[PDB]
Amino acid sequence: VLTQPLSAPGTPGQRVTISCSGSSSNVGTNAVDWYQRLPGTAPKLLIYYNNQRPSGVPDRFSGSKSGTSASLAISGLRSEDEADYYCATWDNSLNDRVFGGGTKLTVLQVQLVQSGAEVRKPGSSVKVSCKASRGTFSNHAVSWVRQAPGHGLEWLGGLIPIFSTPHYAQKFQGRVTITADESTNTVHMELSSLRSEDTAVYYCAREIPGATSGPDHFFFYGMDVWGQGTTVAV
Amino acid sequence: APLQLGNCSVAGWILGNPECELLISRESWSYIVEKPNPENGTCYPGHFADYEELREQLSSVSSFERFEIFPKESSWPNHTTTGVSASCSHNGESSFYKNLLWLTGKNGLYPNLSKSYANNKEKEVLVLWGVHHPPNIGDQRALYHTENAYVSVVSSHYSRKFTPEIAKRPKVRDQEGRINYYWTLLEPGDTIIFEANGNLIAPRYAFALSRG
Ligand SMILES: *[C@@H]1O[C@H](CO)[C@@H](O)[C@H](O)[C@H]1NC(C)=O
Ligand SMILES: *[C@@H]1O[C@H](CO)[C@@H](O)[C@H](O)[C@H]1NC(C)=O
Ligand SMILES: *[C@H]1O[C@H](CO)[C@@H](O)[C@H](O)[C@H]1NC(C)=O
Repeated sequence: VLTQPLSAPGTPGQRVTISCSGSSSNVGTNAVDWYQRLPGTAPKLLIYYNNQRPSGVPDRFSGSKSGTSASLAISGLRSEDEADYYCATWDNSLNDRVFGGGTKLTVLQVQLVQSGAEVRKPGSSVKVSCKASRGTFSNHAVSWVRQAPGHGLEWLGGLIPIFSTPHYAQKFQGRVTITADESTNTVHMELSSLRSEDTAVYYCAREIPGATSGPDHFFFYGMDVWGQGTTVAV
Repeated sequence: APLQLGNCSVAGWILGNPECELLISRESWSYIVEKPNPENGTCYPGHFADYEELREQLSSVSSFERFEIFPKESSWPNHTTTGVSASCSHNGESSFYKNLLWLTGKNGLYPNLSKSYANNKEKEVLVLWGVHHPPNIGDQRALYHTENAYVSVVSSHYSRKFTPEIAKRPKVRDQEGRINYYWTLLEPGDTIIFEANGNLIAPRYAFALSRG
Protein backbone atom coordinates (compact mmCIF):
# COMPACT_ATOMS: atom_id res chain seq x y z
CA VAL A 1 0.00 0.00 0.00
CA LEU A 2 0.95 3.58 -0.81
CA THR A 3 1.49 6.29 1.82
CA GLN A 4 0.48 9.84 0.84
CA PRO A 5 0.63 12.94 3.03
CA LEU A 6 -2.98 13.31 4.11
CA SER A 7 -3.05 17.04 3.44
CA ALA A 8 -1.25 19.68 1.38
CA PRO A 9 -1.39 23.51 1.66
CA GLY A 10 -0.89 25.80 -1.29
CA THR A 11 -1.23 29.44 -2.25
CA PRO A 12 -1.86 30.64 -5.86
CA GLY A 13 1.08 30.85 -8.25
CA GLN A 14 3.26 28.80 -5.90
CA ARG A 15 4.43 25.24 -6.73
CA VAL A 16 3.29 22.30 -4.58
CA THR A 17 4.35 18.61 -4.67
CA ILE A 18 2.38 15.56 -3.48
CA SER A 19 4.42 12.49 -2.69
CA CYS A 20 3.62 8.82 -2.86
CA SER A 21 5.70 6.27 -1.00
CA GLY A 22 5.50 2.59 -1.74
CA SER A 23 7.17 -0.79 -1.37
CA SER A 24 9.15 -2.30 -4.29
CA SER A 25 6.31 -4.76 -5.16
CA ASN A 26 4.68 -1.60 -6.50
CA VAL A 27 5.90 1.93 -7.38
CA GLY A 28 9.47 0.63 -7.30
CA THR A 29 8.98 -1.62 -10.34
CA ASN A 30 5.55 -0.76 -11.92
CA ALA A 31 4.24 2.37 -13.59
CA VAL A 32 2.63 5.01 -11.30
CA ASP A 33 -0.47 7.05 -12.19
CA TRP A 34 -1.93 10.12 -10.53
CA TYR A 35 -5.63 10.94 -10.51
CA GLN A 36 -7.42 14.17 -9.57
CA ARG A 37 -10.95 14.14 -8.12
CA LEU A 38 -13.07 17.28 -7.86
CA PRO A 39 -16.49 17.00 -6.14
CA GLY A 40 -19.51 15.64 -8.02
CA THR A 41 -17.36 14.87 -11.06
CA ALA A 42 -15.31 11.74 -11.89
CA PRO A 43 -11.61 11.20 -11.22
CA LYS A 44 -9.33 12.46 -13.97
CA LEU A 45 -6.00 11.03 -15.14
CA LEU A 46 -3.27 13.59 -14.60
CA ILE A 47 -0.21 11.43 -15.08
CA TYR A 48 0.50 7.87 -16.17
CA TYR A 49 3.68 5.77 -16.67
CA ASN A 50 5.43 7.74 -13.90
CA ASN A 51 5.85 10.95 -15.91
CA GLN A 52 3.51 11.01 -18.92
CA ARG A 53 0.73 13.59 -19.34
CA PRO A 54 -2.28 12.38 -21.29
CA SER A 55 -3.57 14.91 -23.85
CA GLY A 56 -5.77 17.65 -22.40
CA VAL A 57 -3.57 18.01 -19.34
CA PRO A 58 -1.81 21.38 -18.74
CA ASP A 59 2.02 21.48 -18.84
CA ARG A 60 1.51 22.45 -15.15
CA PHE A 61 1.24 18.87 -13.99
CA SER A 62 4.47 16.92 -13.96
CA GLY A 63 5.26 13.51 -12.57
CA SER A 64 8.42 11.80 -11.50
CA LYS A 65 9.55 8.76 -9.59
CA SER A 66 12.66 7.76 -7.77
CA GLY A 67 13.28 4.47 -6.04
CA THR A 68 10.09 3.55 -4.20
CA SER A 69 8.49 6.98 -4.12
CA ALA A 70 6.62 8.92 -6.83
CA SER A 71 5.72 12.63 -6.91
CA LEU A 72 2.96 14.70 -8.45
CA ALA A 73 4.01 18.30 -9.07
CA ILE A 74 1.73 21.30 -9.66
CA SER A 75 3.56 24.46 -10.78
CA GLY A 76 1.08 27.22 -11.57
CA LEU A 77 -1.42 26.66 -8.86
CA ARG A 78 -4.95 27.77 -9.75
CA SER A 79 -7.80 27.71 -7.22
CA GLU A 80 -9.76 25.16 -9.24
CA ASP A 81 -6.89 22.79 -8.33
CA GLU A 82 -8.41 22.27 -4.88
CA ALA A 83 -9.31 18.55 -4.80
CA ASP A 84 -8.27 15.07 -3.78
CA TYR A 85 -5.12 13.70 -5.47
CA TYR A 86 -4.55 9.97 -5.75
CA CYS A 87 -1.65 7.80 -6.54
CA ALA A 88 -1.94 4.45 -8.25
CA THR A 89 0.04 1.45 -9.43
CA TRP A 90 0.07 -2.29 -9.69
CA ASP A 91 1.32 -4.25 -6.76
CA ASN A 92 3.04 -7.58 -7.47
CA SER A 93 2.65 -9.93 -4.42
CA LEU A 94 -0.86 -8.51 -3.98
CA ASN A 95 -1.36 -8.94 -7.72
CA ASP A 96 -3.85 -6.05 -7.71
CA ARG A 97 -4.28 -2.45 -8.64
CA VAL A 98 -3.61 -0.41 -5.52
CA PHE A 99 -4.50 3.22 -4.56
CA GLY A 100 -2.87 5.82 -2.36
CA GLY A 101 -4.94 6.92 0.62
CA GLY A 102 -5.40 10.36 -0.93
CA THR A 103 -4.03 13.86 -0.43
CA LYS A 104 -6.33 16.79 -0.12
CA LEU A 105 -4.92 19.91 -1.66
CA THR A 106 -6.35 23.18 -0.23
CA VAL A 107 -5.76 26.70 -1.63
CA LEU A 108 -6.91 30.19 -0.44
CA GLN A 109 -13.12 11.03 -28.31
CA VAL A 110 -14.34 7.81 -26.63
CA GLN A 111 -17.11 8.00 -24.01
CA LEU A 112 -18.38 5.62 -21.37
CA VAL A 113 -21.92 5.71 -20.15
CA GLN A 114 -22.75 3.83 -17.00
CA SER A 115 -26.31 3.52 -15.94
CA GLY A 116 -28.73 2.55 -13.28
CA ALA A 117 -28.11 4.88 -10.32
CA GLU A 118 -30.06 3.00 -7.68
CA VAL A 119 -30.92 1.78 -4.22
CA ARG A 120 -30.87 -1.58 -2.50
CA LYS A 121 -31.33 -3.49 0.72
CA PRO A 122 -28.54 -5.29 2.54
CA GLY A 123 -28.00 -8.94 1.54
CA SER A 124 -29.01 -8.34 -2.09
CA SER A 125 -26.93 -7.77 -5.22
CA VAL A 126 -26.36 -5.02 -7.81
CA LYS A 127 -25.52 -5.07 -11.51
CA VAL A 128 -24.00 -1.87 -12.90
CA SER A 129 -23.35 -1.68 -16.63
CA CYS A 130 -21.14 0.58 -18.76
CA LYS A 131 -21.60 1.20 -22.49
CA ALA A 132 -18.96 2.42 -24.93
CA SER A 133 -19.38 4.65 -27.98
CA ARG A 134 -16.97 6.04 -30.62
CA GLY A 135 -14.54 3.53 -29.12
CA THR A 136 -14.25 -0.01 -27.76
CA PHE A 137 -13.06 -2.39 -25.04
CA SER A 138 -11.52 -4.51 -27.79
CA ASN A 139 -7.84 -3.68 -27.25
CA HIS A 140 -8.12 -2.09 -23.80
CA ALA A 141 -8.58 -3.20 -20.23
CA VAL A 142 -11.52 -1.75 -18.32
CA SER A 143 -11.36 -1.08 -14.56
CA TRP A 144 -14.10 -0.76 -11.97
CA VAL A 145 -13.43 1.56 -9.11
CA ARG A 146 -15.63 2.75 -6.27
CA GLN A 147 -15.56 5.62 -3.79
CA ALA A 148 -17.51 5.34 -0.54
CA PRO A 149 -18.43 8.87 0.60
CA GLY A 150 -15.51 10.39 2.53
CA HIS A 151 -13.13 7.63 1.65
CA GLY A 152 -10.52 6.95 -0.97
CA LEU A 153 -10.71 5.24 -4.36
CA GLU A 154 -10.93 1.48 -4.27
CA TRP A 155 -10.26 -0.95 -7.10
CA LEU A 156 -12.85 -3.66 -7.49
CA GLY A 157 -11.18 -5.27 -10.47
CA GLY A 158 -10.73 -5.39 -14.19
CA LEU A 159 -11.37 -7.04 -17.49
CA ILE A 160 -8.40 -8.12 -19.59
CA PRO A 161 -9.10 -8.09 -23.39
CA ILE A 162 -7.86 -11.64 -23.80
CA PHE A 163 -10.71 -14.18 -23.70
CA SER A 164 -12.54 -11.50 -21.70
CA THR A 165 -10.93 -12.74 -18.48
CA PRO A 166 -11.85 -11.05 -15.19
CA HIS A 167 -9.47 -10.14 -12.35
CA TYR A 168 -10.79 -9.54 -8.85
CA ALA A 169 -9.07 -7.59 -6.11
CA GLN A 170 -8.42 -9.63 -2.91
CA LYS A 171 -11.07 -7.91 -0.77
CA PHE A 172 -13.78 -8.75 -3.30
CA GLN A 173 -13.21 -12.23 -4.78
CA GLY A 174 -16.39 -14.24 -4.38
CA ARG A 175 -18.63 -11.17 -4.28
CA VAL A 176 -17.72 -9.70 -7.64
CA THR A 177 -18.48 -10.81 -11.14
CA ILE A 178 -17.39 -8.80 -14.14
CA THR A 179 -18.53 -9.78 -17.64
CA ALA A 180 -18.87 -8.30 -21.12
CA ASP A 181 -21.32 -8.28 -24.00
CA GLU A 182 -19.17 -7.03 -26.88
CA SER A 183 -22.09 -7.04 -29.30
CA THR A 184 -23.48 -4.09 -27.28
CA ASN A 185 -20.06 -2.60 -26.37
CA THR A 186 -20.89 -2.85 -22.65
CA VAL A 187 -19.06 -4.06 -19.57
CA HIS A 188 -20.94 -5.25 -16.43
CA MET A 189 -19.98 -5.21 -12.78
CA GLU A 190 -22.14 -7.26 -10.42
CA LEU A 191 -21.53 -7.00 -6.68
CA SER A 192 -23.40 -9.30 -4.34
CA SER A 193 -24.06 -9.95 -0.64
CA LEU A 194 -24.12 -6.21 -0.21
CA ARG A 195 -23.97 -4.12 2.94
CA SER A 196 -23.62 -0.49 3.99
CA GLU A 197 -19.87 -0.93 3.65
CA ASP A 198 -20.59 -0.96 -0.11
CA THR A 199 -22.70 2.20 -0.49
CA ALA A 200 -20.60 4.30 -2.85
CA VAL A 201 -20.29 5.83 -6.30
CA TYR A 202 -19.18 3.16 -8.75
CA TYR A 203 -17.06 3.94 -11.77
CA CYS A 204 -16.10 2.19 -14.93
CA ALA A 205 -12.86 3.19 -16.65
CA ARG A 206 -10.77 2.25 -19.63
CA GLU A 207 -7.08 1.53 -19.08
CA ILE A 208 -4.16 2.70 -21.16
CA PRO A 209 -2.10 -0.42 -21.92
CA GLY A 210 1.59 -0.42 -21.03
CA ALA A 211 1.93 -3.61 -23.01
CA THR A 212 -0.61 -5.71 -24.89
CA SER A 213 1.57 -8.83 -25.19
CA GLY A 214 2.84 -9.34 -21.67
CA PRO A 215 1.56 -10.46 -18.28
CA ASP A 216 -1.89 -9.09 -17.42
CA HIS A 217 -0.80 -6.32 -15.19
CA PHE A 218 0.72 -4.43 -18.08
CA PHE A 219 -2.75 -3.79 -19.49
CA PHE A 220 -3.47 -1.34 -16.61
CA TYR A 221 -1.13 1.62 -17.00
CA GLY A 222 -3.72 4.35 -16.43
CA MET A 223 -7.42 4.99 -16.40
CA ASP A 224 -7.78 7.71 -19.01
CA VAL A 225 -11.53 7.59 -19.68
CA TRP A 226 -14.23 7.24 -17.03
CA GLY A 227 -17.96 6.71 -16.91
CA GLN A 228 -20.09 9.25 -15.02
CA GLY A 229 -20.27 7.12 -11.95
CA THR A 230 -23.26 5.20 -10.66
CA THR A 231 -24.36 5.87 -7.08
CA VAL A 232 -25.39 2.80 -5.09
CA ALA A 233 -26.94 3.07 -1.60
CA VAL A 234 -27.69 0.41 1.04
CA ALA B 1 2.79 -49.33 -20.05
CA PRO B 2 1.67 -46.45 -22.36
CA LEU B 3 1.42 -42.77 -21.33
CA GLN B 4 -1.90 -40.91 -21.80
CA LEU B 5 -1.62 -37.15 -22.31
CA GLY B 6 -5.37 -36.71 -22.37
CA ASN B 7 -6.47 -33.59 -24.24
CA CYS B 8 -2.91 -32.25 -24.04
CA SER B 9 -0.08 -32.17 -26.58
CA VAL B 10 3.53 -33.05 -25.71
CA ALA B 11 4.27 -29.31 -25.81
CA GLY B 12 1.64 -28.55 -23.15
CA TRP B 13 2.51 -31.40 -20.83
CA ILE B 14 6.24 -30.83 -21.04
CA LEU B 15 5.96 -27.04 -20.76
CA GLY B 16 3.55 -27.29 -17.83
CA ASN B 17 0.43 -25.86 -19.40
CA PRO B 18 -1.90 -24.96 -16.53
CA GLU B 19 -4.49 -27.28 -18.02
CA CYS B 20 -1.76 -29.92 -17.66
CA GLU B 21 -0.94 -30.76 -14.05
CA LEU B 22 -4.00 -32.69 -14.87
CA LEU B 23 -2.34 -35.89 -14.81
CA ILE B 24 -0.98 -38.96 -13.25
CA SER B 25 2.73 -38.29 -12.83
CA ARG B 26 4.42 -41.36 -14.30
CA GLU B 27 8.00 -42.47 -13.94
CA SER B 28 8.29 -44.64 -17.07
CA TRP B 29 6.56 -45.53 -20.34
CA SER B 30 6.99 -47.32 -23.68
CA TYR B 31 4.97 -45.28 -26.22
CA ILE B 32 2.87 -42.09 -25.99
CA VAL B 33 -0.85 -41.71 -26.71
CA GLU B 34 -1.87 -38.25 -27.88
CA LYS B 35 -4.88 -36.91 -29.81
CA PRO B 36 -4.06 -35.69 -33.34
CA ASN B 37 -5.92 -32.52 -32.42
CA PRO B 38 -4.84 -31.75 -28.85
CA GLU B 39 -6.75 -28.81 -27.42
CA ASN B 40 -4.30 -27.64 -24.71
CA GLY B 41 -0.71 -27.09 -25.90
CA THR B 42 1.19 -23.86 -26.36
CA CYS B 43 -1.35 -21.82 -24.43
CA TYR B 44 0.70 -18.76 -25.34
CA PRO B 45 1.18 -18.82 -29.12
CA GLY B 46 4.60 -19.47 -30.63
CA HIS B 47 6.90 -21.93 -32.34
CA PHE B 48 8.28 -24.95 -30.56
CA ALA B 49 11.80 -25.57 -31.97
CA ASP B 50 12.67 -29.12 -33.06
CA TYR B 51 9.32 -30.37 -31.92
CA GLU B 52 9.20 -33.61 -33.89
CA GLU B 53 12.65 -34.58 -32.65
CA LEU B 54 11.64 -33.98 -29.05
CA ARG B 55 8.51 -36.10 -29.47
CA GLU B 56 10.66 -38.98 -30.71
CA GLN B 57 13.26 -38.64 -28.00
CA LEU B 58 10.43 -38.74 -25.46
CA SER B 59 8.48 -41.47 -27.27
CA SER B 60 10.47 -44.03 -25.26
CA VAL B 61 11.54 -43.44 -21.63
CA SER B 62 12.66 -45.67 -18.72
CA SER B 63 13.02 -43.07 -15.94
CA PHE B 64 11.54 -39.60 -15.57
CA GLU B 65 11.48 -37.22 -12.67
CA ARG B 66 10.64 -33.54 -12.63
CA PHE B 67 12.94 -31.34 -10.53
CA GLU B 68 13.36 -27.59 -9.86
CA ILE B 69 16.39 -26.55 -11.83
CA PHE B 70 16.22 -22.88 -11.11
CA PRO B 71 14.31 -22.38 -7.85
CA LYS B 72 11.78 -19.53 -7.99
CA GLU B 73 12.67 -17.89 -4.68
CA SER B 74 16.46 -17.74 -4.88
CA SER B 75 17.43 -17.56 -8.58
CA TRP B 76 16.02 -14.21 -9.58
CA PRO B 77 16.53 -11.64 -6.84
CA ASN B 78 17.03 -8.78 -9.31
CA HIS B 79 14.16 -9.66 -11.65
CA THR B 80 10.39 -9.88 -11.38
CA THR B 81 9.03 -13.35 -11.84
CA THR B 82 5.42 -13.00 -10.76
CA GLY B 83 3.83 -12.21 -14.13
CA VAL B 84 0.89 -14.32 -15.30
CA SER B 85 -1.22 -14.28 -18.45
CA ALA B 86 -4.84 -14.76 -19.45
CA SER B 87 -3.50 -16.77 -22.42
CA CYS B 88 -2.64 -19.41 -19.82
CA SER B 89 -5.81 -19.35 -17.81
CA HIS B 90 -6.53 -22.24 -15.45
CA ASN B 91 -10.16 -22.64 -14.27
CA GLY B 92 -10.84 -19.07 -15.35
CA GLU B 93 -7.93 -17.26 -13.71
CA SER B 94 -4.69 -16.12 -15.32
CA SER B 95 -1.62 -18.26 -14.82
CA PHE B 96 1.50 -19.57 -16.58
CA TYR B 97 3.44 -22.71 -17.50
CA LYS B 98 4.57 -24.44 -14.30
CA ASN B 99 7.98 -25.28 -15.75
CA LEU B 100 8.77 -21.72 -16.89
CA LEU B 101 8.93 -18.21 -15.40
CA TRP B 102 8.34 -14.95 -17.23
CA LEU B 103 11.19 -12.73 -16.11
CA THR B 104 10.43 -9.02 -16.33
CA GLY B 105 11.93 -5.83 -14.90
CA LYS B 106 12.29 -5.04 -11.23
CA ASN B 107 12.95 -1.62 -9.63
CA GLY B 108 12.96 -0.02 -13.09
CA LEU B 109 15.84 -2.26 -14.10
CA TYR B 110 16.49 -5.44 -15.99
CA PRO B 111 20.07 -6.24 -15.00
CA ASN B 112 22.20 -8.52 -17.17
CA LEU B 113 21.65 -12.02 -15.93
CA SER B 114 23.76 -15.10 -16.28
CA LYS B 115 22.79 -18.23 -14.38
CA SER B 116 24.29 -21.65 -14.87
CA TYR B 117 23.46 -25.26 -14.14
CA ALA B 118 25.75 -28.26 -13.86
CA ASN B 119 24.27 -31.71 -14.43
CA ASN B 120 25.04 -33.77 -11.35
CA LYS B 121 22.10 -36.12 -11.62
CA GLU B 122 23.84 -38.97 -13.48
CA LYS B 123 21.11 -38.92 -16.14
CA GLU B 124 20.40 -36.85 -19.23
CA VAL B 125 18.56 -33.66 -18.23
CA LEU B 126 15.96 -32.09 -20.55
CA VAL B 127 16.01 -28.31 -20.23
CA LEU B 128 13.29 -26.07 -21.72
CA TRP B 129 13.06 -22.31 -22.07
CA GLY B 130 11.34 -19.66 -24.20
CA VAL B 131 12.05 -16.31 -25.83
CA HIS B 132 9.44 -13.56 -25.94
CA HIS B 133 8.57 -11.61 -29.10
CA PRO B 134 6.52 -8.45 -28.40
CA PRO B 135 4.65 -6.80 -31.34
CA ASN B 136 6.10 -3.30 -30.78
CA ILE B 137 8.89 -1.43 -29.06
CA GLY B 138 6.50 0.06 -26.51
CA ASP B 139 5.91 -3.35 -25.01
CA GLN B 140 9.58 -4.13 -25.12
CA ARG B 141 10.45 -1.13 -22.97
CA ALA B 142 7.60 -1.81 -20.60
CA LEU B 143 8.59 -5.40 -19.86
CA TYR B 144 12.36 -5.26 -20.01
CA HIS B 145 13.49 -1.59 -20.01
CA THR B 146 15.75 -2.03 -23.02
CA GLU B 147 15.22 -1.66 -26.72
CA ASN B 148 18.02 -3.97 -27.81
CA ALA B 149 17.96 -7.31 -25.97
CA TYR B 150 19.53 -10.76 -26.35
CA VAL B 151 19.24 -14.29 -24.95
CA SER B 152 22.16 -16.73 -25.15
CA VAL B 153 21.96 -20.40 -24.22
CA VAL B 154 25.23 -22.35 -24.27
CA SER B 155 26.26 -25.91 -23.38
CA SER B 156 28.78 -28.29 -24.97
CA HIS B 157 26.38 -29.30 -27.73
CA TYR B 158 24.21 -26.19 -27.71
CA SER B 159 25.11 -22.66 -28.64
CA ARG B 160 22.61 -20.05 -29.78
CA LYS B 161 21.95 -16.34 -29.54
CA PHE B 162 18.38 -15.10 -29.89
CA THR B 163 17.41 -11.55 -30.66
CA PRO B 164 13.67 -10.93 -30.39
CA GLU B 165 11.89 -9.96 -33.59
CA ILE B 166 9.66 -7.00 -32.84
CA ALA B 167 6.79 -6.36 -35.28
CA LYS B 168 3.06 -6.74 -35.99
CA ARG B 169 1.57 -10.23 -36.17
CA PRO B 170 -1.90 -11.82 -36.41
CA LYS B 171 -3.71 -12.59 -33.15
CA VAL B 172 -3.65 -16.20 -32.07
CA ARG B 173 -5.72 -16.89 -28.95
CA ASP B 174 -6.12 -13.08 -28.65
CA GLN B 175 -2.30 -12.65 -28.41
CA GLU B 176 0.05 -10.60 -30.59
CA GLY B 177 3.03 -11.78 -28.59
CA ARG B 178 4.91 -14.88 -29.45
CA ILE B 179 7.03 -17.01 -27.26
CA ASN B 180 9.34 -19.37 -29.09
CA TYR B 181 10.20 -22.49 -27.14
CA TYR B 182 13.61 -24.27 -27.13
CA TRP B 183 15.10 -27.41 -25.60
CA THR B 184 18.39 -29.22 -25.28
CA LEU B 185 19.42 -32.48 -23.70
CA LEU B 186 22.04 -31.91 -21.06
CA GLU B 187 24.40 -34.82 -20.64
CA PRO B 188 25.53 -35.72 -17.12
CA GLY B 189 28.64 -33.58 -16.62
CA ASP B 190 27.84 -30.72 -18.99
CA THR B 191 26.94 -27.19 -17.91
CA ILE B 192 24.38 -24.90 -19.53
CA ILE B 193 24.63 -21.11 -19.29
CA PHE B 194 21.78 -18.66 -19.81
CA GLU B 195 22.65 -15.06 -20.40
CA ALA B 196 20.19 -12.30 -21.12
CA ASN B 197 19.25 -8.66 -20.65
CA GLY B 198 15.64 -9.20 -21.65
CA ASN B 199 12.97 -11.49 -23.13
CA LEU B 200 14.10 -14.70 -21.45
CA ILE B 201 11.27 -17.06 -20.56
CA ALA B 202 13.37 -18.88 -17.94
CA PRO B 203 13.22 -22.58 -17.03
CA ARG B 204 11.85 -23.41 -13.60
CA TYR B 205 11.45 -27.17 -13.59
CA ALA B 206 13.48 -29.63 -15.69
CA PHE B 207 13.58 -33.40 -16.18
CA ALA B 208 16.10 -36.18 -15.64
CA LEU B 209 15.58 -39.24 -17.84
CA SER B 210 16.65 -42.35 -19.74
CA ARG B 211 15.23 -44.18 -22.77
CA GLY B 212 15.09 -47.97 -22.29
C1 LIG C 1 -11.55 -32.40 -24.32
O1 LIG C 1 -12.22 -33.01 -25.42
C2 LIG C 1 -12.92 -32.04 -26.21
C3 LIG C 1 -11.91 -31.13 -26.89
O2 LIG C 1 -10.67 -31.84 -27.07
C4 LIG C 1 -13.91 -31.22 -25.38
O3 LIG C 1 -15.23 -31.38 -25.93
C5 LIG C 1 -13.94 -31.59 -23.90
O4 LIG C 1 -14.63 -30.57 -23.16
C6 LIG C 1 -12.53 -31.77 -23.33
N1 LIG C 1 -12.59 -32.57 -22.12
C7 LIG C 1 -11.50 -32.84 -21.41
C8 LIG C 1 -10.80 -34.12 -21.75
O5 LIG C 1 -11.10 -32.09 -20.54
C1 LIG D 1 -8.04 -25.63 -22.96
O1 LIG D 1 -9.28 -25.96 -23.57
C2 LIG D 1 -10.34 -25.14 -23.09
C3 LIG D 1 -11.67 -25.63 -23.66
O2 LIG D 1 -11.58 -25.68 -25.09
C4 LIG D 1 -10.09 -23.69 -23.49
O3 LIG D 1 -11.11 -22.86 -22.94
C5 LIG D 1 -8.73 -23.22 -22.98
O4 LIG D 1 -8.42 -21.94 -23.55
C6 LIG D 1 -7.63 -24.21 -23.34
N1 LIG D 1 -6.39 -23.85 -22.68
C7 LIG D 1 -5.64 -22.84 -23.11
C8 LIG D 1 -4.18 -23.14 -23.25
O5 LIG D 1 -6.11 -21.75 -23.38
C1 LIG E 1 21.76 -8.68 -7.96
O1 LIG E 1 21.54 -9.03 -6.59
C2 LIG E 1 21.63 -10.44 -6.39
C3 LIG E 1 21.23 -10.77 -4.95
O2 LIG E 1 21.46 -12.16 -4.70
C4 LIG E 1 23.04 -10.91 -6.68
O3 LIG E 1 23.11 -12.34 -6.54
C5 LIG E 1 23.47 -10.52 -8.09
O4 LIG E 1 24.87 -10.78 -8.26
C6 LIG E 1 23.19 -9.05 -8.36
N1 LIG E 1 23.40 -8.74 -9.76
C7 LIG E 1 24.43 -8.00 -10.15
C8 LIG E 1 25.77 -8.39 -9.60
O5 LIG E 1 24.30 -7.06 -10.92
